[PDB]
Amino acid sequence: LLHIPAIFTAEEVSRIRAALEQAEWADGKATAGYQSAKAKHNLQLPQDHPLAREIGEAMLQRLWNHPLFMSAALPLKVFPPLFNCYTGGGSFDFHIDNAVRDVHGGRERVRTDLSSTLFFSDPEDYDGGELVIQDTYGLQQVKLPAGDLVLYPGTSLHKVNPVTRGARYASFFWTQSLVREDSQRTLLFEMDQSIQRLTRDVPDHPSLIRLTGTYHNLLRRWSEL
Amino acid sequence: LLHIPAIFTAEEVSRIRAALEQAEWADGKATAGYQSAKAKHNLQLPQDHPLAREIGEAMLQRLWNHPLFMSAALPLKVFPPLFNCYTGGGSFDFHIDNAVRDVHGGRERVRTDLSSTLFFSDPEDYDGGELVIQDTYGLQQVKLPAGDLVLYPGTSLHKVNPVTRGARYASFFWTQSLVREDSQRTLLFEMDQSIQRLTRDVPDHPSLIRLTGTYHNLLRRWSEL
Amino acid sequence: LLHIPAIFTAEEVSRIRAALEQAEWADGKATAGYQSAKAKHNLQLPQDHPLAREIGEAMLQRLWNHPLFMSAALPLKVFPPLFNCYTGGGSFDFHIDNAVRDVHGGRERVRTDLSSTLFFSDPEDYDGGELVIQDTYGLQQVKLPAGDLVLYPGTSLHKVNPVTRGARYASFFWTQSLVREDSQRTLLFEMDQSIQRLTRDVPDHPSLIRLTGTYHNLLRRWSEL
Amino acid sequence: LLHIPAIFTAEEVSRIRAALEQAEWADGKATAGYQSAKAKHNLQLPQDHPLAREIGEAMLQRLWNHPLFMSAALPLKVFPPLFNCYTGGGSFDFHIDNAVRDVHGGRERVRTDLSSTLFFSDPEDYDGGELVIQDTYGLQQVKLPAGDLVLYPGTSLHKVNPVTRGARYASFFWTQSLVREDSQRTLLFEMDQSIQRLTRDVPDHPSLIRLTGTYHNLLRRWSEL
Amino acid sequence: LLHIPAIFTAEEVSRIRAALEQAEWADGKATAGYQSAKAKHNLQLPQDHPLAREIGEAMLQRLWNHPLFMSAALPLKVFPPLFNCYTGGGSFDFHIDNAVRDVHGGRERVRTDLSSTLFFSDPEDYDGGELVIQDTYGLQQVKLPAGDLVLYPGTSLHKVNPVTRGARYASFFWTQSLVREDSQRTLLFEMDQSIQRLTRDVPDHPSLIRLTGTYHNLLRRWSEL
Amino acid sequence: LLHIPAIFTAEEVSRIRAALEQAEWADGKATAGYQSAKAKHNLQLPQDHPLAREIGEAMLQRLWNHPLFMSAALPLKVFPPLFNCYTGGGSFDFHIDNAVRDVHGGRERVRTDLSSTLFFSDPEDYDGGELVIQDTYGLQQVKLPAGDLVLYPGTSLHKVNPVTRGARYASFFWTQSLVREDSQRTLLFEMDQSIQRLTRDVPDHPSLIRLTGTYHNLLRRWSEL
Repeated sequence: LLHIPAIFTAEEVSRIRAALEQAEWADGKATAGYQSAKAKHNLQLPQDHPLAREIGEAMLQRLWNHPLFMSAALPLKVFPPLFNCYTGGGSFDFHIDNAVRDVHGGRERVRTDLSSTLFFSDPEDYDGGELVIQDTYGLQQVKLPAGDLVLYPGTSLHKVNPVTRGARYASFFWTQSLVREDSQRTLLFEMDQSIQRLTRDVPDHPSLIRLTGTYHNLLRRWSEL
Repeated sequence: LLHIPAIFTAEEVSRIRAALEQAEWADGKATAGYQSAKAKHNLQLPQDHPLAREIGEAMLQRLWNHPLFMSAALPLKVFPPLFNCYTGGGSFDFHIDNAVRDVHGGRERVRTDLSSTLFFSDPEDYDGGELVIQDTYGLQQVKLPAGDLVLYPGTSLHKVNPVTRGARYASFFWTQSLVREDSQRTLLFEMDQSIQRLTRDVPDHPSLIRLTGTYHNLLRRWSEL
Repeated sequence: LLHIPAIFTAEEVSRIRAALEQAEWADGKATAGYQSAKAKHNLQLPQDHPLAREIGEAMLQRLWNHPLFMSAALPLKVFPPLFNCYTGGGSFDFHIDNAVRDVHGGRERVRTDLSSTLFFSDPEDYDGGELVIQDTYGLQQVKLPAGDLVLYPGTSLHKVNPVTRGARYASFFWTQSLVREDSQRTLLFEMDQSIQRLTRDVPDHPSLIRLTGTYHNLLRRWSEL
Repeated sequence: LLHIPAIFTAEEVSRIRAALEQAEWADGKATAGYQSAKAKHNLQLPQDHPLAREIGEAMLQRLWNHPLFMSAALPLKVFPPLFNCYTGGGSFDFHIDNAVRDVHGGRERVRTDLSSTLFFSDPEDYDGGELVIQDTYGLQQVKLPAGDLVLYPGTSLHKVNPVTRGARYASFFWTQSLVREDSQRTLLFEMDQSIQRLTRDVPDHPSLIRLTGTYHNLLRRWSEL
Repeated sequence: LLHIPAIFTAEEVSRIRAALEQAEWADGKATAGYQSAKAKHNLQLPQDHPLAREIGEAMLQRLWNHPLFMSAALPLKVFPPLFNCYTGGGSFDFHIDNAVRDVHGGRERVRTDLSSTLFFSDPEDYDGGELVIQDTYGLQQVKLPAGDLVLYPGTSLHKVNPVTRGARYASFFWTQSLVREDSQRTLLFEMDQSIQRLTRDVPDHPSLIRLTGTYHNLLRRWSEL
Repeated sequence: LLHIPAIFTAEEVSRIRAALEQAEWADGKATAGYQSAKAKHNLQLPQDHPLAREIGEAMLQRLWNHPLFMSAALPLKVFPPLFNCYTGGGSFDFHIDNAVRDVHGGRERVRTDLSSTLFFSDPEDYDGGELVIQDTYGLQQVKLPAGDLVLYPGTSLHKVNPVTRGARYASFFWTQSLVREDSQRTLLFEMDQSIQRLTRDVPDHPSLIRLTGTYHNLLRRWSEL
C-alpha cells in the first residue's frame, strides 16, 4: 500500500466536498455487475455527472504530474474516476474487482492492475467506513486524511466498513500500468529511488547514465502499451 | 472446436440469406495476399458493402451479448466480418491465416488468435463445402446448420472443400482474444463453468467470492489490452 | 509474511534451545560474502556442526510433512538450515540475500525464492533482536514465539536488531520453490484453501474434481523442476 | 492425441501379455491419492515388481530410440512405467493427474507434461475399457491395437470405462518434456517434419541448415533442463 | 545494425536537403527530458513544423512499403520522425533513449524497441558527426550515404560525434515493434528469408505452406498489438 | 562477442600446445552428427583422452574463478571442453550447434546457451583458421592470441576457415547459463559493472546495497536451476 498525500490542497478539498455534499446521488449498484452488487450498499454519482467528470479530470492532471504516482504506478490508462458516498449504514462488503473494466461500453477497457481511493472526507467526520484490504496473510485498514490517495494492487479482496455516523465522500478508480506484475513495478520503483539518490549525492558520475540505461531497458522489457 | 448454435433465429437467417442470394458478388482473391490467393477460388462481398457492414454489426452485437462466446473467446477485437459464397466448384484450398490482419489500411490490426465461421446456408442446400481443419495429429470437418457458429484457434491449417451443388453462404472473421494462448483460455473457460455450477448449487458460500477472485487474478495475469 | 506456528512442541524447543545454549559457536562472518559480512555481527554454528545437522534434519522432516508449509512454499529445494545466536549487542544490519546459494559438497544450488526463520528463544527472554523486513512502502518487524516459523519472499532487504539483554537463538534457511513468482504461489495457495473449504462443506460436488484439475494445470504451467 | 504404433512387435506383445496374465496383481488404490483412489477400481503391479521393472526398462529403451516419440514428446524425464489390469468390471473413473509425480528413491520428481498408455491387450479381446479423455469442448475415446501407444497432454481429465468382458492390460506413464507448453511442442514437431520432408526432396539447399538453426534456436528459447 | 539504403532517390534527397538547409531551426534540448538534455547540443525542427510533418509522412509511407524494413522491424508504431542538424561543433553525447516516448502529450506512446537514423547529408559534406553505438562488448560507428537508413535496437547507448566542418542533416525516430525481443525479431527475419529463398527455388512444395504456418504461429505467439 | 584474455599464462600455453602437438588425434566427424559431420573436416581428441580431460579440468578451474567469465556467462553447466586441430587445409564449414548436448557419462544435458573457443595457437603461426560467426546482419571473424577465450551466444551459424599453413589448436565448449536469454545476461553484466565502479568510487553509499538487491532480485526473477 502506497499512501500519496495532498493530491489536492485543503481549500481545494473543501470546495470539492461542498459540491459533493450538494450533489444528487444515485444508488451505487449501477456500476457493479450482478454479483458484487449484492455486496454494494452505497451511493454513487453517475459516471458522466458533470461534477464527476470535472473532478475526475482534475484528478488525472494532478496524478499525471505527481512524481510519486508516476513512478510507483507507471500509468498507461486511468479509468475515469468514480465518486461514492457511504452514509446511514452504507457499506461495500468484501469483493474482488473485475480484471477488465469497460469505459462507455468498451470504447476503452482498463486492466485493473492497481486500485485507488482518494479521500475527500476528514476521518473525524465519519465513524466506520474503513477501507479494509485482505491479502493472503493479513488485513490492512485504511482511513486517510482528506485529499490523500491510497494505491494498492488490484489483486486483493477489499471492502468498506459501514459508516455509522456522518458521511464519507471519496473518489475511486483503477489504473492499468505499463508494467502488469506488481513485483516488477516495485523493483523499478526501488531502483529509480536509488538512481535519484545517487544523482543528488554524486551527479555526473558515469555509472549513472548506464544505470539509467539499465532502468529503461527493464522498462523496455516489461512495458505493455 | 466450439460450436455455438443459433446466433440468429431461423427467420433472421432466411432474411439474411435472401439478401446474400441477391447481392452482387466479387472475386474472393481481393482479401488474400499473393500467397494464399493461389488457393482461394470463391466469391466475397467487398468489405464495406452495405450488407457486409450491416450483418457484420448485427453479428458483433449478438456475439458481444452471447455468454458462451464471451467466456470461450474473451474477445478484445473482432475483425469486421467478411462474407463469402462457394458455388459452381468454388473452394479455398489449405492455408494458414496471417497472424495480424489489418482493418482499413491498418487503422486497427487484429491478431488472429481465433477463427470463426457463421453458416448462413443449410447443410442440405449444398454438397461439399466442408470446413476442414487440420491440427498436428488429425483432421476435423465442420458443416453446421444455418445460424450456427464454429470457433477454433487461428493456429490451424484449414480449407473449404469445393461446392459441387447449390451454394454455401457464410460469414467469417477473426478474434483477437484478451488471452493469447489457447490453453490459458480453455483453463479460464473451464474454471468459469465450475464456478457457475457451484453458484447454482451452493450460492453465498464464502469460497465462491474467493474463487471468482482467483479467476479474475488469472485474467489480470494473462489479459493483454 | 506467513506465520507457521509450533513447528516443534514446547518441550522439544526447550531441549533444542538448551543444546544450543551449551554449543560452541563461531563468528558469523564466515558464511556471508565479504560485503554483507560488514553488516554481520552475530554468532553462528559451522555448517558441519553435528547439532546443526541434527536439528536441521528434524526441521526438514517436520516441514516436508507440514501441510501449511508445503502449500505456501511448494518447496523444491531447502538449503540446509543454519543456526545463529544474537547476544550482547550482536546484530545483523541490513542486507539482501544472494539469489543463488551453493550447498556445501557441490552439486546443489538453491535459488532463494523464500526466506525463513525458526525461532527457538522465547520473545520475553531477550530484548531487541527483531527481524526487520523492508518493503517498498513498508517495514515489518517479526519476533515470534519459540517454535514458530516465519516465511517471507527472498526479495526483501532485511536485518536483525541488536540483542541488548538475553540471547536470541534461531534457525534460518532458504527455499527454492516449484513456483518462482510470489504472486503465483499466493494465488495457488489461496485457491487450494478455497478448494479444501469446499471439499469439507460440499464433497462429491462435480466442480471439485474440475477445480482440482484447474489447480494442477496451473501448477503444470508454473512449476520449474 | 498422437498414436504411435508398434512399440513392440506382435510376438513381443504376446509374451508381455502372457507374463502379465500370470503375474500376481495388487489393488490399484495404492498409487493415487485419496481423491483419485475413490475413482480407482482396478488392479496394478507394485512399482518394485520385477516384471514391471523389466518391461518398463524395455519400453524406455524403445521410446528413447523412437524418432516419433522423441520429436513429439522431447522427453527430459519419463516416470517409471506402471502396469494395470482392468477386468471383471474394473474401472478408473474420471480423474486428473497430479502436476508433479515423485519417483521412488526421493531423488527425482516428474512434471506430468504428457500422459501415455501402451496397450498390451487386443481391443477385440475385451469389452469396454476405453480410455476416455475429456476436452474443453469434446470427448475422445481411445482403444488401440496391442503394442500401440497413445500420447496426450497431462492437462485433461480422463477415465477408463469398466471392462465387462475379458481383461485389459496396459502400461501407463508420464513424461516431463523439455518443452512445457503443448502448443510449443506441436509447433516444433510440425516444423521438424517439414524440415525432414524438405531434406528428402531438396537436400543441400542452403535454407535447410538455416531452418535447422531456427528449429534449434526455438529449442534453445523453450527447453527447460 | 541493419543498413537499408535508398529510402529516397538522389533527386528526392536533394530536394529534402534544400528545404532543410533553408528551414528555421530551433534548439534541440526541447525534446530531451531534463537528463539527456545536458548531452544534447544540436538543432532540431519543432515536431509539427510543416517540413517535419511532410517528410515524416513521406518517410512513413516509404517505410511501410519497404519489404526489408517491414520484415526486420515488424512495425506496430512509428514515432513521428524528428529532424536535426549538427553543425558548428554540434553534438549529442552518450545517452540512452527513454523506453516510452509520448506523442503530443500522450495521445499515442511508443515503446522504443528500435531506433533509426535516416541520413540526408552526404558523408563528404561534413566532418565528424558519426553515430556511435556502444554495445556491451564493442562500439560501432555509422556514417551512411544520404538517403540511407540505419536500424538498431533501442537498448544501446549511443551518441553523435561533434560536427567540425559543414553540416549534417538527418531524421531520427523510434519504432515499437510487434515483437519486443530483438532475438525474436531476428529469428523471424532469418526464417522469413529462408522461406523466401525456398519459394524461389522450389515453389509449390507442400512444406512451404507449413513453414509459413510456422512463421505465422510464431508471430501469433509473440506479437503484441 | 566477449574476449576474455589470458585464461592461461604464456608459459602454460606453450606447455599445453606442446602436448597437443605430440598427441594422437582422431577424425572430427565422430563427435558431430550427420549434416554437421558433412561440414566437419578437422581433427579432434576423443572425449576420454587423458590430455583432453586434464587440460579441460584446468580450464574449468580457471573459468569458475574468473570474475569476467562468471559475470558474463552466469554459468550453471559447462560441457566438458573438447579439443580440435585444424591443419593441412582442415576446416569446419557453416553449422549450428545442437540446442541440447548430452554429456557422455549420461545424466547431464547442457542447453547450449553460450559457445566458447580457447585459442592455444599463436595467430601468426597459422594461416586461415578464422572463427567466422554469422549474425543476422553481418559477419564477425575471430582469431585471438594464444591463451585467450571468445564467448558468444549459441544462436549463430559459425564456421572455421581452412588452415592453409601451420596448425591451429583450440578448445571449444558450451555453457548452459543460469540466465537463458542473452539480452538478460548482458543487462545483468552491464548492471554489475556499473555497481562495481560505484563501489570503488563511493563505497558505503546506501544506494549500493539497494542496487545490489535490485541485481539479485533480477537474478532471482531470471535464473533457472
